[PDB]
Amino acid sequence: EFQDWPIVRIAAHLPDLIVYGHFSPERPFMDYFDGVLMFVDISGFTAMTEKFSSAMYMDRGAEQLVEILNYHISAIVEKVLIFGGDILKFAGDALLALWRVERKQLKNIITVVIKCSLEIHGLFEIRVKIGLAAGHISMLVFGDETHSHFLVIGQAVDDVRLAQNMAQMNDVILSPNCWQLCDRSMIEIESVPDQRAVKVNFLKPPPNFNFDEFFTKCTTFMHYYPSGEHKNLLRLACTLKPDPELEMSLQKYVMESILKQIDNKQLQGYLSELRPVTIVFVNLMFEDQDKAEEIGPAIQDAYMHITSVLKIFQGQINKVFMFDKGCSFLCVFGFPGEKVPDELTHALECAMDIFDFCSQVHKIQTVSIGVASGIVFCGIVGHTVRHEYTVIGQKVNLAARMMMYYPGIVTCDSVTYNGSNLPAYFFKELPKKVMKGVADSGPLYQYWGRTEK
Ligand SMILES: COC(=O)c1ccccc1Cc1cn(C)nc1-c1cc(Cl)nc(N)n1
Repeated sequence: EFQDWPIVRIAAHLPDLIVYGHFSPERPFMDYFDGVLMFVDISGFTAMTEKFSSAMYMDRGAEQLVEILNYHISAIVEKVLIFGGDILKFAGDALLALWRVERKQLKNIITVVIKCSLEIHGLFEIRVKIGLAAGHISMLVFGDETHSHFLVIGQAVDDVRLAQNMAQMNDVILSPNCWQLCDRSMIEIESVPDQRAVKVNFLKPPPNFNFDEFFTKCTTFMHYYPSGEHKNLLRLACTLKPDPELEMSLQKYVMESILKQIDNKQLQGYLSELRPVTIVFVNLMFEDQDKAEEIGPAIQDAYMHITSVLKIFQGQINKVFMFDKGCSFLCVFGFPGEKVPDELTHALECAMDIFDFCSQVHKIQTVSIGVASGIVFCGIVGHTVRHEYTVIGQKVNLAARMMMYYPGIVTCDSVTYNGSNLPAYFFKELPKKVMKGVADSGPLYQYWGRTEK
């Protein structure tokens, strides 16, 4: 069976949630379902990226880094996939997976997903941290006529965020609702101080229990688990055949430079690089009460403005995420074929413009934007059959921490400040705060703009 069609290469960049969806053209588009979520945090992906920028790697640092990264990440991905999970998104520091099932099956699937989590830790004995949640999930699709983005939002998402930030290395933490829904007969746990979540210590199945048979019966409930003559494929998406309307929808989710590689119009290694870029990390905050029905339209309206300004200032959205009631856009200036000599001025002017517009979007409570510039790793991270263009580096992390620790304003780092072709009074030096995992930032600045108010 031939399976290397463009439509299949595109599907590698996308989860089944999207590949096998049937969304209306309305934007935003929202659907609702139940599932189990797994969030995997890898530690070290910070440490080593800065190591691979060393002269030791003789200008092959990016190539060496993506190689060892994909070696470790693709092992996690195939464990997720063989246990029937759908990898939703990659960040440089993590991936989020989903088991979507009917509510009656959540209890059994949690057991599957806990075994899956234990075998992932078994790969590394470099380490990982895992948080699990279960419950209601809302999916949000937003975009315009040529670009689409998705998010998951809701109960189980907020819960998986809770569980993930308590975990330490080698932990598997269960959401309070996952603990309440799971088969406590079979899972041995320990309480975590000052918390209602639990840590999983052991999986203790009854004497009769056979996990392989158990798993096989659970695949009964997985619509897209490969079986029969496709039982040794990692994804059913590998079997997709050419279908112009489906490819038309799917390609809207993928950045243009990726599509050019998919079409064999660019060397397949062109996108692995340590490159100077400016990161513009945009956070849109909503109130705790807000429902997904109201968040979706706000994000759509914000997005319609973000995308138009990015095009003017030649930036791109690399990743969208949401947690802690905040939707964040990882924007990048100076991507593989998009470097300009006034890049820094443009990143700030684009930030300020995004700030001013989104701050007048109804239901958005706070806009916060961090700007940082420097060498970041760029590349396609994951497994052959499931992977995504991602940016990694201290500057990515610094921009993200700035928008968190300095809410409601536009901040920038010292590189962006000194290297902008703007006068100093457009800026304000800021009190330097201690920030998680950020070792002396340098001086930071608020981008005040051209006039006092
Ligand atoms: C540090 O905490 C987290 O990153 C985090 C923790 C818990 C939930 C979500 C995120 C954000 C996140 C990371 N990844 C790799 N993917 C996402 C993501 C993907 C999708 Cl489809 N929808 C939403 N809402 N988030």
